[PDB]
Amino acid sequence: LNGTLMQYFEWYMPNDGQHWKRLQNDSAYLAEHGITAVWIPPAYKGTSQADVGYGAYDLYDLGEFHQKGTVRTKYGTKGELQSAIKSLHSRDINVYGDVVINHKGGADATEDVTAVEVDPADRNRVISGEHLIKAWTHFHFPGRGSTYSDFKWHWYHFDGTDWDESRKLNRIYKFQGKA
Amino acid sequence: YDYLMYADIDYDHPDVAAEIKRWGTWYANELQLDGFRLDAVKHIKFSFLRDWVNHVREKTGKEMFTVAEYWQNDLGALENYLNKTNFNHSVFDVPLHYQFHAASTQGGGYDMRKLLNSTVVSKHPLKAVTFVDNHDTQPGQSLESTVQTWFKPLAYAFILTRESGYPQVFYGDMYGTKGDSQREIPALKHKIEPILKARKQYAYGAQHDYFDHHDIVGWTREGDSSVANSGLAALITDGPGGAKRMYVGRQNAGETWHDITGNRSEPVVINSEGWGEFHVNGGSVSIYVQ
Repeated sequence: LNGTLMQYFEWYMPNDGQHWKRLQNDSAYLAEHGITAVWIPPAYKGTSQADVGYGAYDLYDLGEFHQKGTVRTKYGTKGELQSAIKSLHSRDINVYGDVVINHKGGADATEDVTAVEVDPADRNRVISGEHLIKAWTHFHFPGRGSTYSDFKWHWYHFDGTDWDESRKLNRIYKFQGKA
Repeated sequence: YDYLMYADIDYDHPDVAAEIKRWGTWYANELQLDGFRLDAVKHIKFSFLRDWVNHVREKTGKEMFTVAEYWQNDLGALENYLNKTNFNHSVFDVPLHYQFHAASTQGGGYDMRKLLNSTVVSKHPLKAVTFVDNHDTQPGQSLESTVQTWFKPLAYAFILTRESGYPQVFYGDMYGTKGDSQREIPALKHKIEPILKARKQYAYGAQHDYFDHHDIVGWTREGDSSVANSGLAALITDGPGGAKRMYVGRQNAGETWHDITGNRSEPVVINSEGWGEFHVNGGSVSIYVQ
């Protein structure tokens, strides 16, 4: 039969932690209407419970640890997600996870980093000399610790940011000192 | 403005590349995922993405279908990306979405014949994920460019009943969007279900395109022996309604077909030679099946 995919989320859905249950309940309908695959929204912890999922704070926290003031994500907990996926699988529907890896949001703390400013038009052309700024680049995941992964983030794992916390300035920064 | 405080991941850093590759496999295994949707690939190192997709499939031994969101209304940029990534994954057909949007906002003035060119599906049918609207194009979103509701079912018939492309149905279109503008997408569920049915049990066999008119365009599927009663004749119109004689395959001559969308009550009988004269109402869509 023809394969048909469905994006199973919308931007303004309610933050009631019931999305995974909704999907689990929707498996029969999806199957009878020919959906063979569903793309689910980012399942990992965002910068807050209400984050649609593109804030991307912790990739190993699929609504499992208490971080960002909540255990579950906007959509639900890891268990509900797992139950939903099992229903889909029992009906031969595939599940495509969203991968948000261009940035990280919601750093646990700032770090003093050396940066230069770049041209907003030509984001390469440096329009400033190096100077210390405070950037939200430290990720240690206090709620999770080292469960699943002990990797911690620091300014050098990044290229830059658009906010200097010290001066509270919005400029385009590129971390020096080998970032 | 919280996004201003996010940090851009550096993929030139060996540990970062090794870490994302490893997480990738963990994500896949923890959730038993069957594939991925790659976000914002335009700002990420192309070679890394190509390697990450290869890595994950290798470590899992699974097919791992992958579709990347390279948001560029330009076939040239998308094609380059496909080349730089070794065609190891598909991309969303951004150009096609933009034409759907253009057609819907020009009230019949659009040249429907244009739909056939400048799209990923036109060039790379096997590397295109076609969609009508998504969470960034819906009312009030960053890339807002919603396909007007009246045109919506025509856009769906296009991506769901044609042979090319891996079509994607949108949750917001099915159940409506819950934003707070006076332009929210309503639940078109009742209007897309018949089109989904057509794709499911009728969109099979050879295809015949009839994009020979500024407004009324259509296509057929001869059906295939493996699927019983398969075969269809789709007609969509930008402006004024009308009719078109279309070939559905001499194989189903003498059959009486009916508009599965119900927009038309009149049956169409296929002649001895496999031809039919199908009808469509203005600013409407008609999908005749047996």
